[PDB]
Amino acid sequence: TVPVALVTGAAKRLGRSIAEGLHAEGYAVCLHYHRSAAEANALSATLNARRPNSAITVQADLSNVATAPAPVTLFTRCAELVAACYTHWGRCDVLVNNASSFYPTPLLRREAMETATADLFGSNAIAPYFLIKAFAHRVAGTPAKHRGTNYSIINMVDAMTNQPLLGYTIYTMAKGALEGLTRSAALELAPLQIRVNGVGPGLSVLVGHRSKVPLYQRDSSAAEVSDVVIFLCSSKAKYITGTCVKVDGGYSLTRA
Amino acid sequence: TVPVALVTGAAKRLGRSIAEGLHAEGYAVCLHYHRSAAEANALSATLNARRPNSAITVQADLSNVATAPVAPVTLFTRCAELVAACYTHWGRCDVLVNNASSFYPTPLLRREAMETATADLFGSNAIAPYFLIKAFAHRVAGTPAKHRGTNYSIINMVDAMTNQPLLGYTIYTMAKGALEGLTRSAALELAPLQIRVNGVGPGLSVLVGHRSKVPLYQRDSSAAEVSDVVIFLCSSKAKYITGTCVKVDGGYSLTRA
Amino acid sequence: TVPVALVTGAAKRLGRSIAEGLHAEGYAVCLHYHRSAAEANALSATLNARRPNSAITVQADLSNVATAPAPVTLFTRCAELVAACYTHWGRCDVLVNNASSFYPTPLLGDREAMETATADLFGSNAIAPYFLIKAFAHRVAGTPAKHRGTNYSIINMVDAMTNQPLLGYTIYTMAKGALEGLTRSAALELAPLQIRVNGVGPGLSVLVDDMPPAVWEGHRSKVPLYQRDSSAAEVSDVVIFLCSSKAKYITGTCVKVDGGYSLTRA
Amino acid sequence: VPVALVTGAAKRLGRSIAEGLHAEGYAVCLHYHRSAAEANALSATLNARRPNSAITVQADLSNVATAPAPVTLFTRCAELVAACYTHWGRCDVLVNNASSFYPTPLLRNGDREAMETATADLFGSNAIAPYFLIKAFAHRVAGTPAKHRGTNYSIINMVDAMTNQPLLGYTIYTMAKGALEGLTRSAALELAPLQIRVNGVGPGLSVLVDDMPPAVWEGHRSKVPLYQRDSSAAEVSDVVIFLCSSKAKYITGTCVKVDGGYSLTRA
Ligand SMILES: NC(=O)c1ccc[n+]([C@@H]2O[C@H](COP(=O)([O-])OP(=O)(O)OC[C@H]3O[C@@H](n4cnc5c(N)ncnc54)[C@H](OP(=O)(O)O)[C@@H]3O)[C@@H](O)[C@H]2O)c1
Ligand SMILES: NC(=O)c1ccc[n+]([C@@H]2O[C@H](COP(=O)([O-])OP(=O)(O)OC[C@H]3O[C@@H](n4cnc5c(N)ncnc54)[C@H](OP(=O)(O)O)[C@@H]3O)[C@@H](O)[C@H]2O)c1
Ligand SMILES: NC(=O)c1ccc[n+]([C@@H]2O[C@H](COP(=O)([O-])OP(=O)(O)OC[C@H]3O[C@@H](n4cnc5c(N)ncnc54)[C@H](OP(=O)(O)O)[C@@H]3O)[C@@H](O)[C@H]2O)c1
Ligand SMILES: NC(=O)c1ccc[n+]([C@@H]2O[C@H](COP(=O)([O-])OP(=O)(O)OC[C@H]3O[C@@H](n4cnc5c(N)ncnc54)[C@H](OP(=O)(O)O)[C@@H]3O)[C@@H](O)[C@H]2O)c1
Ligand SMILES: C[C@H](O)[C@H](O)[C@H]1CNc2nc(N)[nH]c(=O)c2N1
Ligand SMILES: C[C@H](O)[C@H](O)[C@H]1CNc2nc(N)[nH]c(=O)c2N1
Ligand SMILES: C[C@H](O)[C@H](O)[C@H]1CNc2nc(N)[nH]c(=O)c2N1
Ligand SMILES: C[C@H](O)[C@H](O)[C@H]1CNc2nc(N)[nH]c(=O)c2N1
Repeated sequence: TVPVALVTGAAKRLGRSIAEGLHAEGYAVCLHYHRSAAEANALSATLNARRPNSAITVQADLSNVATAPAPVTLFTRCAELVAACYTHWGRCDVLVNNASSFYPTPLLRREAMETATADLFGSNAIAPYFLIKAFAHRVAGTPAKHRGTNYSIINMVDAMTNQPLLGYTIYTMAKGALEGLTRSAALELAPLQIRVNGVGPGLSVLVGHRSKVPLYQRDSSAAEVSDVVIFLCSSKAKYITGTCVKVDGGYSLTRA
Repeated sequence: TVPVALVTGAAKRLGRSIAEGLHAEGYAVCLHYHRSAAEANALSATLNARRPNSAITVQADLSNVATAPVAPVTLFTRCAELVAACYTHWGRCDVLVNNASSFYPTPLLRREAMETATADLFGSNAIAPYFLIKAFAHRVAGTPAKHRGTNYSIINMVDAMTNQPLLGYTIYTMAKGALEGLTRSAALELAPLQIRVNGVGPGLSVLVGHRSKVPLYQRDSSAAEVSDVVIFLCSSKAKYITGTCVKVDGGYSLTRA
Repeated sequence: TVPVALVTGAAKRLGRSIAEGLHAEGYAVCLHYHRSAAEANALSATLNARRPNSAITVQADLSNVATAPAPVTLFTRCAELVAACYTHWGRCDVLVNNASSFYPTPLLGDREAMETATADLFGSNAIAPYFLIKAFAHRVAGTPAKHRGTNYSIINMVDAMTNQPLLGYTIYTMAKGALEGLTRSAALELAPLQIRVNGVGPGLSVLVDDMPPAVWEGHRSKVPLYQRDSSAAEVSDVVIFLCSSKAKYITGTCVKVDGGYSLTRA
Repeated sequence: VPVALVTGAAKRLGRSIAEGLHAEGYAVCLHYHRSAAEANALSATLNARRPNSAITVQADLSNVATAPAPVTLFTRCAELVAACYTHWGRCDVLVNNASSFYPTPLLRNGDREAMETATADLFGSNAIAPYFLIKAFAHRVAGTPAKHRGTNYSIINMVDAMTNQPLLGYTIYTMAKGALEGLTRSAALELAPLQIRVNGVGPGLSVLVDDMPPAVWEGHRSKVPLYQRDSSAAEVSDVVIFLCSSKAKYITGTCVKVDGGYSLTRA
C-alpha cells in the first residue's frame, strides 16, 4: 500500500526537506505551494523521475481571505487541497501543516494590518484548522474497513515563541493558536486514530544568531528537523499524540 | 489622580465583577458591551450614583468583521475608538481588561455559519485584544513621559483549562492560545513603556455536575474569586509581575480523566 | 482571631520581607533561621516591640541530614518547627517555604563535598518543605473541624528561571523542580482540608553583587521590565496576596514575579 | 560498535529499551537491582544473537551508602559507567530508566525507617542516581581525547507525562520526576559543548500493572483518548531509540510525551 502525504509550503527549505523525507520513506506526496511554482514543479519532477506518479503540486493562498474564481473562501481552498489527494490517489494519510508567513507586526512603530492579520493568522493557524477539518471529514466518510492504518497530522510550531521575538506579535499569536489546534485536534480525532502532533524548530536553515545555540553553536539543517517530522509520522510513533517536540539544540533553555 | 480602566464585556458575570472591583478601588470605568445595553447602562447608573462621572458605556462588536457606520468600519478602528472614548472623556486609560469573549462549539466531526464563528470566536478572544492593546500602547507612547501614568496594566482573561481541551471547542481553544501568546509578546514589547501585560485564567466560574470535579471546594468559583485576582494584578503591589498567566481554578487543571 | 505564619529562612532578604509583610497584615510570625541568629533575633525584637508576643524564632538546619540531640532526623526537626507554633500560639495558618541553599554543582575531603551539597540543596529546597507540609497538614487534620482556621495557605518559593537553567547549578535546579511538583501534589491532596498550596517564583531579586559593577549592571539590564532586579517587597507583596482570603480559589499554581525575564532568549 | 548503559533493564520498558538499542547494533550494559534472574536471562538472549553484546551489573541506586569504608551512591554510579569502559572501552548512550514507584501519602487517614528509606529510594532512583550517572558519563567523555570521542552521545531520562496532573498520594515520586525534568534541562545546557544530548521520554500509561479487578483495569486504560488503552513497551522504547539515533542529533533538553493524549484529559 502506498500512503499519501499532503505537505503545505513544500517548495523549499523545511517543507521541501519534509516532502523529500516522506518520499524517501515511500510516500506519494502532494506538494502545496503559494508563490513558488517553479521550485514546486522542479521538486515534483525530481520525485516523479525517481518513482512515477509519486508527486503532484497544488497552488493555494492559505491567507484568511476570499479569492477570485462567487468568491472562493479559505475553507473551500483547504478542502480542495485535501480533495486533490483523494481525486488523484484515492487517499490522504498524512498532513503536514508547514506553510507559514513570518514578518514583523510591531506594537510600537492601514489595510496593511488587514492583510498581515489575515496572512499570518491564515497560514499559521486558520488554514491548518480547515485542512485538519477537511482531512478528518475524509477519514470519517471512509468506511472503517477501507481506512488507512496510520493517519498522522504534523503542525510546524516554534520552539521559541514562549520567548517572543520582539515585534512579531501576530506571528507569535498564530503559533500559539497552532499549539492549541494540535491539542484540541489530537483529543477530538483520537477516536478515528488520527494522531496530531507538533514539531517546533528553534533556528533552522538561516537565510550572530547561530553562536547563541547551545548545541553546535549553529542553526539546524533541514534534515535535522524533517527527520523528526518523518519519525512522528512513522508507525513507531503510533502512541504519540497531542505533543509538540522541540528541535532547537537547547536554544529555548537560554536566557538573555 | 483618578485612574481609568477599560473593561470589555463588562455588563455581566466576570466583567461586571471586574468593573465593580476596579471601581471600588477608585478607578473610573469604561464599561464595554455588545448586546447587553440594558445591563451595561444599569451598571453605569449604579457606579455613577456612587461617584459622579466614574462610569461610561461604549458599544462594540469585537468580532473580526466589517460593520456599518453609526466605507465599512474595521475591527481595528472600532478598537481604537474604544480606547479613544476613554481619552476623550477622562483624558487617560491606565488599565485594560480584555474580558469580552464568545464561547460555543465548533466541532471538527459532526458554511456561512463557519465564517462568522471563526471571526467571532477569534475576534473577541484574540484579534480584538491585539488591536485594543495596540491602541492602548499608541496612546501611552504619544503621551509625553512627564504626563504618563505610573501604573499601566493590561489583563487578558485566559482559561486555565485550555491545555486540557473541552471536546468540540477547537476554535475557542485556539483563540485562548493566541491570547496567551499576545500576553507574552505584548509584555515583552511594551516593557520599555512600563506597561505590564498579564493573564488571569479561570477554571470554572459562576456556572449558569462539572462542579464536583473541582478539587478545592468542589464548586465553581464566584465572580469575586476571579475579579479580586485581576484587581490585585492591576495594583502597584504587582508592579514587578509581567508576561505571566495566573490560574484561578481551584486545582481543576491538576485533574486527569 | 490572630493567625500564625511560619516562615523559614526569615532572617533576611526575601524571607524577612515576607515575615514583615505578614506581620503588617496582623499575623503572628514564627521566624525560622539556620545560621543567622543575630539577624533573626533582631527581627523578632522589632516585631515584638510593635506588637507584644507577635514573633518568635526557631533554629533548624533543614538539610536532609540527621543532627545530634538517637540522632534527630529532618522530619522530626520539621515537625518540631510546626509544633513550635502550636505550643506557643495554638495554631499555624500559613507556611512559607522560603529557606533555600544555592551554589554551584558543576557537572564538569571531596566525598563530603558532594554528599553535603546533595543533602543541603535538596533538603532546604525540597525535602524539608515536603516534611513541613506534612507536619502542617497533620496538625490541621487533627484539629476538630469547628476549631479549624478559615484560611490555610502554604507558599513555596520557586524560581521563575529554572526552565532556562543557570549554567552549573544542576542540583539546585533539580530541587526547585521537585518543589514545583510538591506544590501541585500537595495542592491536590490537601484540597479536601481547604489547605491551598501555591508557588511564587522570583526572577532576579535583591541580586547579590559580589562582582564587577558592569557585570552586575549587565545582568540586571537583561530584565525587560525596569532593567533591574526586584526589591524584596515586590516579591513579598505577591506572597502576602496569595495568603489573603481574596486568593482563596487559587491553588496549585506558581506565580512568576520576574519582570518578564523568562521571556528572554540568548 | 556503540555502547548503551540502561538502568533497570531487566523487564518492562527497560527491557524493551535494551532490546531496541540492541537491534540497532548497540552493545548493552543491563543494570539491575533485584531482578538478577531476569537480567541474566536477557543478557543470555542478547549474547546468543551477537557474542559479547551484553553484560549485567547490579546496583542499588537508592541515595544510601552500601556495604563495601561504606560505598556511596556516587561511587556506585561511577562504577556503572566504568563497567562499560572496562569491558568495551566506551559509553555512548545512557538511559536513566530505573525507578521506584509507590505511595507517600501526606495524610495517614518501623515508622521512621520507612520514611527515611522511601525518601532515599524514590529520590535516588528517579533523580539523584541519574544525576551522578550523568556526571560520571560526562567526566568519561571529557577525559577522552577529542580524537577518540564517539560521534553520537545521547542521554535519555525516563520522565512521566502525567506528573503535572499528580497521582493522588504519590508526592515524593512526583517530586523526583520533577527533579528529573530539571536535570534534563540543566544537563542538556551544561553538556552541549561536549555534544552530549540530554532528553526525556515520558510515558502516560504503559504496560499497566494489572493487579486489580479487570473492570478497574479496563476503567483506567479506557481514560486514554488514543486507543483507550495503555501502551506497549515497544510504543515507548521506539521513541527512546529514535532520540538516540543520529537522526535526532539537533534535539536536546526536551521531554517527549508518549501518552496517547492522556495529559490532555481533565476530570
Ligand atoms: N526556519 C526556521 O528557523 C523556523 C523556526 C521556527 C519555526 N519554523 C516553522 O517551520 C515551518 C517551515 O519553516 P521555513 O523556514 O521552511 O518556512 P518559510 O521558508 O518561511 O516558508 C515556507 C512556505 O510557506 C509558504 N507560505 C507563506 N505564506 C503563505 C500563504 N499566505 N499561503 C500559502 N503559503 C504560504 C510559502 O510558500 P511559497 O514560497 O510557495 O509562496 C513558503 O515557501 C514554518 O511553519 C515555520 O514557522 C521555522
Ligand atoms: N466563566 C467561566 O467558567 C470561564 C472559564 C474560563 C475562562 N473564562 C474567561 O473569562 C472571561 C469572562 O468569562 P464570562 O463567563 O464572564 O464571559 P461570558 O459571560 O461568556 O461573556 C462575556 C461577555 O463577552 C461579550 N462578548 C461575547 N462575544 C462578543 C463579541 N462578538 N463582541 C463583543 N463582545 C462580545 C458579551 O457581551 P454582551 O453581553 O454585551 O453582548 C458577554 O457578556 C472570558 O474571556 C472567558 O473566556 C470564563
Ligand atoms: N533572590 C533571587 O534573585 C531569587 C531568585 C529565584 C528564586 N529565589 C527564591 O526565593 C527564596 C528567597 O530568596 P533569597 O534570595 O531571599 O534567599 P537567600 O538569601 O539566598 O537565603 C534564604 C535563607 O535560606 C536559609 N537556608 C539556606 N540553606 C538552609 C538550610 N540548609 N537549612 C535551613 N535554612 C537554610 C538561610 O538562612 P540563614 O541565614 O539563617 O542560615 C538563608 O538566609 C529562595 O527560596 C530562593 O530560591 C530567589
Ligand atoms: N509503566 C508506566 O505506565 C510508566 C508511566 C510513566 C513513567 N514511567 C517511567 O518509565 C520508566 C520505566 O517504567 P517501568 O514501568 O518499566 O518501570 P518499573 O517496571 O516500575 O521499574 C523499572 C526498574 O527500576 C528498577 N529500580 C527500582 N528502584 C530501584 C533502585 N532503588 N535502585 C536501582 N534500580 C531500581 C527496578 O529494577 P530491579 O527489578 O532489578 O530491582 C525495576 O525493574 C520509569 O522511569 C517510570 O517512572 C512508566
Ligand atoms: C529568524 C527567526 O527567528 C527564526 O529562524 C525562525 C522563526 N520562525 C520562522 N517562521 C517562518 N515562517 N519562516 C522562518 O524563516 C522562520 N524563522
Ligand atoms: C463551560 C466551560 O466549562 C467553562 O465553565 C468556561 C470556559 N470558557 C468560557 N469562556 C467564555 N467566554 N464564556 C464561558 O462561559 C466560559 N465557560
Ligand atoms: C543569582 C541568580 O541569578 C538568581 O538571582 C537567584 C536564584 N535563586 C536563588 N536562591 C537563593 N536561595 N538565593 C539567591 O540569592 C538566589 N538567586
Ligand atoms: C500507575 C501509574 O498510573 C502509571 O502507569 C506509572 C507511573 N510511574 C511509574 N513508575 C514506575 N517506576 N513504574 C510504573 O509502573 C509506573 N506506572
